[PDB]
Amino acid sequence: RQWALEDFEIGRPLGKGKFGNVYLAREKQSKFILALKVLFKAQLEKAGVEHQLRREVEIQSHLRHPNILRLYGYFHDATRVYLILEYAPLGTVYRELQKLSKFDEQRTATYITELANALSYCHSKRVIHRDIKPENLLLGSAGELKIADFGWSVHAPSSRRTTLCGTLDYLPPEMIEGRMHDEKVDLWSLGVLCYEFLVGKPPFEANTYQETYKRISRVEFTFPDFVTEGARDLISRLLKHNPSQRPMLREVLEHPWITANSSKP
Amino acid sequence: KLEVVAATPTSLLISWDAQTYQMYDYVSYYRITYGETGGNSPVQEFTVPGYYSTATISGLKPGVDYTITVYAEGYYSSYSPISINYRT
Ligand SMILES: Nc1ncnc2c1ncn2[C@@H]1O[C@H](COP(=O)(O)OP(=O)(O)CP(=O)(O)O)[C@@H](O)[C@H]1O
Ligand SMILES: [Mg+2]
Repeated sequence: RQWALEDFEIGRPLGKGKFGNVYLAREKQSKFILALKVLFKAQLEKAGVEHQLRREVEIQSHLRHPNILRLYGYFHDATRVYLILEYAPLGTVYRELQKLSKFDEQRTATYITELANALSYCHSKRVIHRDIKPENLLLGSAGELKIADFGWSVHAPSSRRTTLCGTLDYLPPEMIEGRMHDEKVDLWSLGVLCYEFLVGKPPFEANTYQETYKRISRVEFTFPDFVTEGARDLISRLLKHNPSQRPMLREVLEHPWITANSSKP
Repeated sequence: KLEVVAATPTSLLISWDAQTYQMYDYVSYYRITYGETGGNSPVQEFTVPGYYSTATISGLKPGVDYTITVYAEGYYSSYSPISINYRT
């Protein structure tokens, strides 16, 4: 349907974004709580990012899965764009990791399972996220992971996939090396994530983006001794230089470390 | 503009990458239509999600003039059709 500001009661602010603010809000008809993200056109246009917003809306509106943040719809006015989003009451995984500094194996495995299901659902529609990282993960009321921020996502048949995008510590080697990419870039970024969850910092971290690029390109990283055998195996399978050697998400879901540590529904 | 990227005797790969939209006006889906230029059966149709920039039309009859038309359906708008004629 159509939407306008008049269809929502607005509550307190939930956070400060780069180009706006997110508010708690409630749809009058249904009385359904949700979040309403407000973006200022002036700030979007200044930063150059409207194309990312188009992409986010056009893709994410179509995605309906328990572990993907719903984008119910959008609308806009002379000054603002509004995104109507599912409310994630437990906040970002980024903030959870800041608090706890590292996650244990159960929490980690359970989140990797949720994220893999969601990316399975994306990849069947031939959609690739391309920006998996802790800031783009939110948490439902039962603590269940929700991937969001489809700004840098792409539908594979509709793109050439030769430009680099994403976030420094999470970028796959293929993009750094200038090659055509596919759904396997999500697989790489999943492995970086699993590592960062377990260790509390990403594997290719360095003082400049140059060193970080070199280190990714050469898959130069080591694990601390605390990381178990099974986690090490899973991550090492995800962080292969050669995209075609990375597992399918099915195989990630069936990995024995994942099986042994993931919580039951 | 609308373009035919590739054709077989029974199928066309079409592409509307060239078509541009108004700032902040986002596409929900495309209505894709095709039939035999002038001489009549019902023009056939289907829709794809707005994030598609190309699509395949299959099961066409060889040696036929088609007219292919695409309607970009915004969440808040309808863009006026772009179309193209092609002969299998
Ligand atoms: N759906 C939701 N439910 C609950 N809280 C949310 C939310 N979406 C965002 N938030 C909160 O609001 C903060 C700002 O979110 P926002 O998406 O505006 O961040 P941002 O602008 O930095 C990411 P982007 O660069 O993608 O616009 C988040 O860090 C989080 O605390
Ligand atoms: Mg975003």
